[PDB]
Amino acid sequence: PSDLEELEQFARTFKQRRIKLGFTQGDVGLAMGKLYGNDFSQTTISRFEALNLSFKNMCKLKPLLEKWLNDAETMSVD
Amino acid sequence: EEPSDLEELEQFARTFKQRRIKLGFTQGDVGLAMGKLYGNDFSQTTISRFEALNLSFKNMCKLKPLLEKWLNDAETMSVDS
Amino acid sequence: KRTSIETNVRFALEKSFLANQKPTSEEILLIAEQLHMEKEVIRVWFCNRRQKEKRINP
Amino acid sequence: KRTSIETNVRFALEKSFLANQKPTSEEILLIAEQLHMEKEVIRVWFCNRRQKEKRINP
DNA sequence: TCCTCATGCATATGCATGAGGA
DNA sequence: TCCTCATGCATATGCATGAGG
Ligand SMILES: [Br-]
Repeated sequence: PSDLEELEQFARTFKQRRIKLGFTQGDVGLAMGKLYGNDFSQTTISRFEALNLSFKNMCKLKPLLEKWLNDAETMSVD
Repeated sequence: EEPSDLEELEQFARTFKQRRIKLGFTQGDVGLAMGKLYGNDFSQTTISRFEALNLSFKNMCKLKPLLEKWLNDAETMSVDS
Repeated sequence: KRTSIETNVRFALEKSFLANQKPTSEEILLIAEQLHMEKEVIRVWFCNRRQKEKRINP
Repeated sequence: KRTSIETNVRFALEKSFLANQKPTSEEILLIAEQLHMEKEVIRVWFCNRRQKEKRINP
């Protein structure tokens, strides 16, 4: 609940969830650009999953990656 | 498997790297050009391993002539431009 | 389901390679059982470790 | 366009960071004089090592 | 899937850029 | 005229695949 623990957990769960969907780090960066306008690089995704980014930049990316996960995990659900 | 063959591989690997960088090609650019030049594309990983000799002697010897033709063609296009 | 090797597991697998570079399918199963890993991950690791040893520069 | 550090130069360059994490423009130039790198190669290295220290993980 | 052999996807990261504030 | 900050190109490599013995 500390908010830093919220980012840690979300970053860990994002990795496992990205891998379950069969998406590369680079595919996420591109899908976000087409879906939300600004694309990101495989390097930026990799750093997010490993918490190699500032707490300010980790907070800026979370909601973007959060929206993308909702769309990708419901590809099969009619 | 003579040692002069191993020194020929060392020397050329150094010469290929410096010349690739002088010509302004990425390792990935080489991998793509050869697909168009020889039909068989190669990956950034294989180019990297070649420049550092992270490959078997047998593997090195088969790639050297391929990479050599590409470099020779590139070294004459850059002196014409 | 990606498989990554723990740092200390990698040292253990290296220690066994320096002792025996080519284990049998049975030994692979016992190493995998002792390390609680899929047998193919150990099977492939020993293949790659042999290959890299036959490089001009490992 | 990238310039790469041998390895032992990086250890000495790391030792300088641990001594002074924020050197002045003069110190960076003398650090480069002691090592061999360009003066701007060293300015940026200290920038990134400061950045890396300001991360959640490293 | 048991080996060798040639090869690469996917990833981690060293070095860099540039916009923006002292 | 150096810093901070967000960001990435380029490269190295861990684990893998598949063709063939
Ligand atoms: Br063991």
